[PDB]
Amino acid sequence: MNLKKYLSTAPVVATLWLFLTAGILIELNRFFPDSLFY
Amino acid sequence: LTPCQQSEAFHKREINEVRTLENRQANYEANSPSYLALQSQIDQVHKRFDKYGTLLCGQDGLPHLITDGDWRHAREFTIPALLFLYITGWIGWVGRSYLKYTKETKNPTEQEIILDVPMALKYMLSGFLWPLSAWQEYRSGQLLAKEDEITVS
Amino acid sequence: MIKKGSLVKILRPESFWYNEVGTVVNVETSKVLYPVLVRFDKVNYSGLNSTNFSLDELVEIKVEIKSDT
Amino acid sequence: AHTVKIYDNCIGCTQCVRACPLDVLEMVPWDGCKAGQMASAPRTEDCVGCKRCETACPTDFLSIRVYLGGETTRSMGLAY
Amino acid sequence: MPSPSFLGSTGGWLRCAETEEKYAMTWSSDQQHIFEMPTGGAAVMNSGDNLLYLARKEQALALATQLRTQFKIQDYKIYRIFPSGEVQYLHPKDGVLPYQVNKGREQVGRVKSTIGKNVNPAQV
Ligand SMILES: CC1=C(/C=C/C(C)=C/C=C/C(C)=C\C=C\C=C(C)\C=C\C=C(C)\C=C\C2=C(C)CCCC2(C)C)C(C)(C)CCC1
Ligand code: SF4
Ligand code: SF4
Repeated sequence: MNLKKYLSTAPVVATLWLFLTAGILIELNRFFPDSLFY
Repeated sequence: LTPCQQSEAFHKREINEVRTLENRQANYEANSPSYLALQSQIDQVHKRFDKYGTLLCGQDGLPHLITDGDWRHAREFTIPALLFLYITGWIGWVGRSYLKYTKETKNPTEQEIILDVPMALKYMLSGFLWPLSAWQEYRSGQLLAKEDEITVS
Repeated sequence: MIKKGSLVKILRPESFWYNEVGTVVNVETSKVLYPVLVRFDKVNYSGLNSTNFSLDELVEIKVEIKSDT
Repeated sequence: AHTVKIYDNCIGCTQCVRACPLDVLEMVPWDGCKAGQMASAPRTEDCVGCKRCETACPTDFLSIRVYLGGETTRSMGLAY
Repeated sequence: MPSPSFLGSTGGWLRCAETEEKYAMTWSSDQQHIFEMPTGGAAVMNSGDNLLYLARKEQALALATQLRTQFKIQDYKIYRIFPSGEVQYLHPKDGVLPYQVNKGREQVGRVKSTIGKNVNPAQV
């Protein structure tokens, strides 16, 4: 119960979302290169 | 300034960079598994040069580009690497703004900035089509503000 | 003369809080120059909540009575 | 030395002489306030101007002003 | 008058203290106690009034503020002038300054707006 309130704090939510944003980019530069088509 | 597939002064940099990497490459035995990955790394190096050659690039080997809006180079500025920043950043910004609209009500304002129910963060996905709807709501923001600002006296 | 608890707009000759919406804490008939204390949500740098204000200040904010459905 | 000027925002909660180090201000009976006190500074010759009353001053814009003026031995707080 | 004894020098035998005005405080001290000077270590407080020398005015008022918090005692501070003029500047009303008094007056008081207007219509 209260563990979700601690999970809903600003630092925990911030680190969780920043982990998502950073991991997506680590996987992006590891998988396909940007195709980019004129 | 000529493109690098015709610029003889760019391919020489590819040869020179691989030459500097080759001395580090040959000191170790290629048959070892911990250094078999260097050939895959130089494969990444090789697979990187061919795409940039298509973009106009400096004769010196320093590959330049275009931001004037020229349709032949919209890929380096205008369309992809630019518009997505605007959308993605503002998809976050207007989502934050919608959260700012729901930042009042009875439950304490400090509680609704920091200790927010996770459901609002899950609703963030609402903004698929920000543009004009966000323009309406920002009009209403300036409107309902009714020029209520600080003194500056 | 207006009843206590009205939504206020600050028009003090010195504090240009251009219509910062707030409510009247209480109304005093003691008749001084800066009597009215109001709940000022914009916590100033001093840190307090309610300060004294003039008789000018607020006139009205609802502006409507019967046409306000 | 320093020039002490009292605004008309006074509530008379005695915050001056409570905060004030060497008692520059002074509470005086007044007929235009809620509590009935007003701050007055007769010993302005001894004022140092440390500006600790503006902290305890309640009003939105402070009620006790002390504009920076000249500096003498009484206003420098030096022991020599 | 019997005064607390203090060691460490520093405060005494200063030429500036001799040529400049000095402050003299006192306190009832109904019981033997031990206190601290605002500029010194620790010293024992004797019975009866105790007269000391102070070189600053803030030093003369902080000690009174510190004494009032201990026990409930009326404080007296007298401020002397350079030659030999001895005037009662602390409690000239003999009523505590934060508390209300009957002897009321106004010194250097401008009753104007709050943004500014520094001109004074009347000094007295
Ligand atoms: C283009 C690109 C991209 C994208 C990216 C992004 C999207 C990013 C972002 C991000 C975000 C979204 C955010 C960020 C941020 C940061 C910050 C936010 C910070 C900071 C700081 C500062 C600088 C400060 C300031 C200030 C304030 C706060 C106020 C007062 C004043 C001062 C100054 C102090 C990708 C990779 C995809 C691809 C390629 C490239
Ligand atoms: S600081 Fe101002 S409001 Fe407070 S007691 Fe002194 S004069 Fe009155
Ligand atoms: S100017 Fe300084 S010493 Fe004088 S009353 Fe204000 S805070 Fe006290």
